[PDB]
Amino acid sequence: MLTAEEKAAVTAFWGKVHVDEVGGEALGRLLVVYPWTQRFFESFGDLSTADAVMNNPKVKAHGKKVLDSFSNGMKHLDDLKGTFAALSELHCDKLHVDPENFKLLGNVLVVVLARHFGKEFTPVLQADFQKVVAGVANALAHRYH
Amino acid sequence: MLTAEEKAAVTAFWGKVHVDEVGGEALGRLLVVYPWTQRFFESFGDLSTADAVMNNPKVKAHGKKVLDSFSNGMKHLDDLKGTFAALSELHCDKLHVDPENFKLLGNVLVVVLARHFGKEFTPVLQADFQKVVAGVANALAHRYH
Amino acid sequence: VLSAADKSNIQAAWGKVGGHAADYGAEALERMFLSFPTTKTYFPHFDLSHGSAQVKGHGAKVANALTKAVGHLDDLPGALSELSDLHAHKLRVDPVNFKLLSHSLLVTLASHLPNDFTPAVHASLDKFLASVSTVLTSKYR
Amino acid sequence: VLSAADKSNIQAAWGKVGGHAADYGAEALERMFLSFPTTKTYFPHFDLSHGSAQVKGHGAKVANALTKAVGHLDDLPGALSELSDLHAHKLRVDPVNFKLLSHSLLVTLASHLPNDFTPAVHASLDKFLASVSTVLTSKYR
Ligand code: HEM
Ligand code: HEM
Ligand code: HEM
Ligand code: HEM
Repeated sequence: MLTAEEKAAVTAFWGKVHVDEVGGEALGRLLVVYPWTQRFFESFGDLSTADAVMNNPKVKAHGKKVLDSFSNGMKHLDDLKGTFAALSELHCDKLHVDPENFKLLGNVLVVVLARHFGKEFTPVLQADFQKVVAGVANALAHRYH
Repeated sequence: MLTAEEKAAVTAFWGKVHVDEVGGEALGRLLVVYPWTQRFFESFGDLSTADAVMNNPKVKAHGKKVLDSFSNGMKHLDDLKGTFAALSELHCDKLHVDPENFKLLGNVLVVVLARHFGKEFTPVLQADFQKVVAGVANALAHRYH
Repeated sequence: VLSAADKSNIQAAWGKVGGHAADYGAEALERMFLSFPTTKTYFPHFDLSHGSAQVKGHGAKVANALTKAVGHLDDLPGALSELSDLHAHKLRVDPVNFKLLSHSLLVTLASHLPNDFTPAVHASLDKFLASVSTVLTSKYR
Repeated sequence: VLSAADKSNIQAAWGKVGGHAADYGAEALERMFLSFPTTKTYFPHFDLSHGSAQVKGHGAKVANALTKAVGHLDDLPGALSELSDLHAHKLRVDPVNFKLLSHSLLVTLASHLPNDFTPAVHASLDKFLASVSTVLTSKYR
């Protein structure tokens, strides 16, 4: 639940983001830092080593698609539930991903953005993006409620 | 998410629960098993040991109220959010209780129901009440959303 | 770290299980599968209906590993050496599922042993299951 | 319980941090308070506005403790003895708030050490902070 101030600041920040560079890193770090997440990605091939995961072509393309869904979310901050309805069905009804991991990926994305944007990723702006990630993780988990 | 079938058995069973006893014990077990929860009850007097907590008259009086609210939720399984809106305000905006604790207290209530009713608190019935505690925990956490 | 202060509650409650370990293990598994459907997907080679001999037999294995853990409380990393690798490497069990099975186990024990399941013993069995779960998730590389 | 692999990743990262430790601790606290408003109720005696002297000073205290911890990775329970009592027994800090600060700390470190914050180093720092969190949440009533 962002204010109009927070919505404008976070949407302005997202437009600047080169998603291609960020997406694959975020999902790669997910597979590396929380290795149980690899359970859902066996069709993706080599996930043996950290460099295998970070440089895996399918990890990179999938990460970009993940960020594209954030980009859509960015346009519907007051209807994240509807925006992620089909994705909630996939993650909950078909994949049975425990919803704790929705927070984990959002959090990993925030860490990646900080690595890339440094002091420009200010405590306020990061706080704004945390409300976005909290909102997205909830909407994805809705099929569980 | 409670089906009509899930509603009716949960409702039939509930009539058996004395909520003087069950509410007091659940809130007491929350404070004993997860002692950080005691932060929120400075004013309740002595909470030093398992016996002092369980036999504390404020803990028993407050647990009665907690379970009175659950009894109210049980009457409104199709609208828990609206039912608990006042309690969400209080817990979230006034008291800033982390929502994870709402799940924890729900879980402890389930444990207490199992202890009190043994054989009758079947796997199927318990499964239904886990949907209810999930429902209550979410309704209470709504003001954070 | 599990505290030595907890050992007496643990060994006392778990001692009451006895010849029921396999029936209680099976019950706990069933309570897990019913309350928390996401857990079923780890077991697609199982029939998970009530009375299934797979849940019975598996419930026994879980219970029996807990029994061994209760007799090796000084060295749970060592006692659960092979289970650690299996759950964290081969099976890739999400850590949160250990909490869900742990809850299922406390529900089962509360139902069957209401007198032994005091507030203090409850707390000790919670720390015991949390320690067990830490060891079984400790080998993630 | 932490691996030698994790320990050397942690030691190298914090070594890079060096004399920036206190500044980064103050930063991590600000990011916690603004990202997670519930954590502010722990500090009602504080002016929590940007650049306040109390958040600055408390940031130095927290970083000092992490320097101490980084130096005792073989024995965190032993080294964080007084802080465990403070956080668990006296202050009754909710364990989820440790995850919240831990995340804030990682965001801060990533921000300042972008070249040295590899996936491997990220994972080791997460384990380190989870390990410290466990000790600080270990000695409740
Ligand atoms: C912030 C939370 C998340 C977001 C926004 C998100 C987004 C997405 C999107 C948009 C897709 C569809 C891509 C397509 O149509 O090709 C997808 C697919 C998928 N997601 Fe997620 N996801 C999240 C969390 C997770 C987590 C935590 C896991 C596993 C632990 C996971 C596992 C998967 C899998 C296995 C697929 C299908 C991949 C394939 O085979 O092509 N997701 N996700
Ligand atoms: C299922 C979850 C819960 C329910 C249904 C519930 C219900 C209630 C009720 C009925 C009251 C009394 C309000 C009134 O009538 O004036 C109350 C107040 C309160 N609640 Fe809860 N509660 C829940 C969870 C929690 C948790 C987990 C905590 C903290 C760990 C907490 C902390 C408090 C406190 C500190 C008060 C005010 C006590 C006082 O000083 O009088 N609640 N809640
Ligand atoms: C208290 C924690 C647990 C204990 C003591 C435990 C114990 C065991 C044991 C003794 C085995 C058999 C090992 C062998 O054949 O060598 C096993 C296998 C297995 N476990 Fe667990 N486990 C625990 C938690 C979990 C959880 C939470 C899950 C997932 C929800 C899980 C999923 C599995 C699966 C899928 C197998 C193999 C199934 C089969 O083919 O029979 N375990 N576990
Ligand atoms: C990385 C984990 C943490 C570390 C290393 C840490 C370290 C410290 C240190 C060194 C002190 C000062 C002790 C003294 O010199 O008397 C302190 C105090 C305190 N901490 Fe933490 N802490 C951590 C987590 C937390 C969390 C998550 C919270 C709550 C959100 C918290 C709340 C407090 C409070 C309220 C004080 C008292 C400050 C005062 O009264 O001035 N701590 N902590």
